[PDB]
Amino acid sequence: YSLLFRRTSTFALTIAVGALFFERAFDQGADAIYEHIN
Amino acid sequence: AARSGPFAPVLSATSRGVAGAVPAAPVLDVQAAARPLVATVGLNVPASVRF
Amino acid sequence: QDLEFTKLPNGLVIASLENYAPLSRIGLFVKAGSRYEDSNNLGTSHLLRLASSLTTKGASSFKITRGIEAVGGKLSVTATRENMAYTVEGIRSDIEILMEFLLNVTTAPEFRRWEVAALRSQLKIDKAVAFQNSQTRIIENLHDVAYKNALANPLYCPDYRMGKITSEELHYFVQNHFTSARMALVGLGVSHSVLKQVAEQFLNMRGGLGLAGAKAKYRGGEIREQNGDNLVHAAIVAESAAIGNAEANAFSVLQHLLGAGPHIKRGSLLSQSVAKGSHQPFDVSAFNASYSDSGLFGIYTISQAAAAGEVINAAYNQVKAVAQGNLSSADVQAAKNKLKAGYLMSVETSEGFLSEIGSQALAAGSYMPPSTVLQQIDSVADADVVKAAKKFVSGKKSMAASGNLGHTPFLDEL
Amino acid sequence: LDGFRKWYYNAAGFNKLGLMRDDTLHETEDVKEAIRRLPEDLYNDRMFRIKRALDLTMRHQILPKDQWTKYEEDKFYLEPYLKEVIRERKEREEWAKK
Amino acid sequence: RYRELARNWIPTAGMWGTVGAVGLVWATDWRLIL
Amino acid sequence: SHTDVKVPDFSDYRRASSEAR
Amino acid sequence: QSVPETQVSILDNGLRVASEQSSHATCTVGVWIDAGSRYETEKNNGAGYFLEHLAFKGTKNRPGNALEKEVESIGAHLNAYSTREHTAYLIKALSKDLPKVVELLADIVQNSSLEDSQIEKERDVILREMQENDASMQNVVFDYLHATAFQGTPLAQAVEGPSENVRRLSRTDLTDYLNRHYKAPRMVLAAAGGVEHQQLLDLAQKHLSSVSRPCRFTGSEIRHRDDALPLAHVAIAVEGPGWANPDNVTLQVANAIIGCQSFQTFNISYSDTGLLGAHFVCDAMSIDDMVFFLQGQWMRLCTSATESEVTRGKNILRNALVSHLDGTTPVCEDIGRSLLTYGRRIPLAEWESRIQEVDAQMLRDICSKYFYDQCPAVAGYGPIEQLPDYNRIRSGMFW
Repeated sequence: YSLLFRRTSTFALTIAVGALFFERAFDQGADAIYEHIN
Repeated sequence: AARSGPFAPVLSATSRGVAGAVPAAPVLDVQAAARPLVATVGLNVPASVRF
Repeated sequence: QDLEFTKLPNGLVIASLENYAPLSRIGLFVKAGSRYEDSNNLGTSHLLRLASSLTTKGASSFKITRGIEAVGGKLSVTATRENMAYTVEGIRSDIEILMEFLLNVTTAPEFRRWEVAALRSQLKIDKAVAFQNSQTRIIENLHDVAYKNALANPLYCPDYRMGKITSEELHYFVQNHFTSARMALVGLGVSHSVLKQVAEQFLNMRGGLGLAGAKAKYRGGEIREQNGDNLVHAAIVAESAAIGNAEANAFSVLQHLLGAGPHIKRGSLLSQSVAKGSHQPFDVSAFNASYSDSGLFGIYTISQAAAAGEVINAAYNQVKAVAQGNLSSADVQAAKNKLKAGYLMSVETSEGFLSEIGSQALAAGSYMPPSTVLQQIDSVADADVVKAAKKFVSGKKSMAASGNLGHTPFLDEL
Repeated sequence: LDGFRKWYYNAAGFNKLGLMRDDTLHETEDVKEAIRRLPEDLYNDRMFRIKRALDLTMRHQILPKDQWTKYEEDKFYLEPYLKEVIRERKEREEWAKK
Repeated sequence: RYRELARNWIPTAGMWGTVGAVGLVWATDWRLIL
Repeated sequence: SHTDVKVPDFSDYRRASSEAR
Repeated sequence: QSVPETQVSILDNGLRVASEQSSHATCTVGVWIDAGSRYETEKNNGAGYFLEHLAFKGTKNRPGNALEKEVESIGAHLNAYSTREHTAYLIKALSKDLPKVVELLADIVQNSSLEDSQIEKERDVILREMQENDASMQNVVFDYLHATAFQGTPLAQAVEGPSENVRRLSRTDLTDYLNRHYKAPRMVLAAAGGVEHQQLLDLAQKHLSSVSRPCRFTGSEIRHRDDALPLAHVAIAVEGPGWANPDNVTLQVANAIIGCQSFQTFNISYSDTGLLGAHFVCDAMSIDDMVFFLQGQWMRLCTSATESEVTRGKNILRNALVSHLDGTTPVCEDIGRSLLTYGRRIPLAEWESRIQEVDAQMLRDICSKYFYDQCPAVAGYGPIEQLPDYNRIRSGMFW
């Protein structure tokens, strides 16, 4: 809250950065799951 | 002052100038004299003053 | 440092006290109340009172407002029927520009027509806020029915005169009543010298005696206002002494004998005489308003409409007892103690002290030390009080009533 | 320079349609303010002048020459007032920077 | 007075640009830029 | 007048640290 | 400033007698007591108010009207008031009368007599006035800004109490509140004006030497809709730091920056809590625009202060909070609270030092600490349909 949830500006930064990494992470995990299923 | 007692703010007025609220504090289509008033109104005929 | 009251040659009465206070106060007192108007310029003093933050020759409205608020100072206007007083107060390090602003406002207004056209709506709003309580309307009605010409003029602008007051009327009023012989500049927390220097850069140019007002004439009468309020307000007064007589001291002792406000929260010969007969809620006091040519003294009652009659009668009967000599010396001594304690607590505050000095200046040109007064109030004696009473009980009365007046008596019945 | 001026005047033409210089000042915020302050007469007069101009333009016509404004007669009614609006406007602005 | 106002936003403004920029690189999937 | 009845209790809803919340 | 220091000499019982001699000839001698509606436990919610009514109706020594009579004869003004935390009984009187201004006060705090007969009448008085106390819309708004902000705590309940308790109160209950919350260590005898401290200390030793020896803010909303009223009153507050918190001063400067209609600003402080906010009365149609305006301002200070305006604020504060020669009453009052809240009288030089240390950076830091992204308490009364609900005010608490 004191870093990314105090002022809108801070909140915005974490969103951009986190989304940046989540994208690859999600695909990577999906790879395992997809390959796992198949 | 001395005379004010408890009636000062009544015999005196002080504008704030620079430093309950006011409670929201018509036009109608427009001599002789001395004939006692007799106001009249009607269902059809417009009302009138007979001053 | 006793007030160094000094009268400059023109007439301005400069007075000052270096109390070495953190927050000083400088006021300027003019004999330009509402009594100096006539039937052609009614309500001009109200717009003049509300026009203190207008554009002056030397500073605009924006500059005056932002400069007084920049140092956190205060500019206020207090007005009676005789006198106007423009007061500024602030830190000692900013009172030079505060005197610049105040003396510009007093001496050199512009009175632009668009500014007063914007101010007339504020005049209506201020009148509505002032007449939100019944005491103000009943005192204005009482003065209007009591006097003929001078003191009958209202403090607040009449409803028809809003939209009709012009810049020329304000300029004429200022040029005819804001002259140096009717002005006193009073400063607490300042050096007398500076008052004088500001009294030459300003306050010295307009130096006539101005336009003399008419003598106030008593008329008598009664004006009633049926408006369906829960409580009936009624003031019954008569002509009394003026400013500058010992009979005014007798009338002040008489109101403090009859009752002049509760000393105790939630709670007087009058109060006793009403309360021995009526169990309804009530508020009975003695009213005294004395101006330099004439005074009004009487009784003021607030009561339930139903009992409004006999309560008023009871209050009136009590004054008649005082007119018959039915009083004790201990009661008069207690009245004198109440009056002198009220005077000392009125002058114990800084703005009350500045007002008092101011009033004394305009009234008698001299300062009367609090001590002097104490011995003069003491001069008033029992018989003197009785005398003032008989004046009230005999002199033609003037009655202002408001409320549900179905059981409120008239003057010929009172 | 008067020659130039008068000449430009006739060239501008605002004179032909019975309109003084002031009548032809765009109604910016400030101009608008000054307009309001105008004493009623000038205002009402201003209005007729403008309304008249509009009517003439409607017919693509100009007033009879005689009725044309004269470089000399032309008075600036708003100028005195406008300056004030600008002065006050600027003062408030500088104070803002304070 | 304006300088103070500017100073207050200078850093935050950069923050905002940075926020968008972070997402920008991501959105652009530009490998060349960050 | 305006004091006789008090705020009805929202305890049930109340999530009986604000920064964390 | 050559300020007259406030010499405060304590007593055995703990009356902590204090004084600030002044040239003024009349003086104000008062008794403060650390006892309010916060110390009441919902079974005696109007005990302090009803005792404040009964305290001038006679004591053993002054049966009947004696009290009022004498304090009237002497020529003094007798006043009393009660808040949620403090109770005050003070007399304004000619200094020479201290001898009696003090003995009278002694009776009022101890040896008081609560005639049941009188008790009956005062009950009626309080009740009836309360029936009409509803006319003071502003007080209503401010006694809900308290109820909805301090739900479930003793700070929600009003000073007057609910009519219920008023009717249901008896001498013994009162006696308890009197005997429980009128202890000598929780009492200050404050004097301001023409008084000598040694004489006042001797009078306190002679009389008055007998006196016996988790509040929480809840971000919430109360909406009293009554469309027949002409004007609407809305108060929005957040949690004030407290009485002792140092940042109070940087918050007062913030209020001095802010200063639709009747848009006042308040910093009400209680023992480590408080309400900091704004109360405004406007025609219904403009309530939302006002709110928007107001929220923008708080936000302005939080991120965009200006030394110039801070100065404007420091100066207004300076001319204020002087309580010096402002009059015996005000001064005494301040001393009265200063000994109850801070435990000492803070001089005006210390106030000036704490004002001049305030700059724009710490003002926007403290304002971001107390205003930014905080859940407010909202209290509305009148035509308040266009008053926005909690999400919109919630979102307006941040940019």
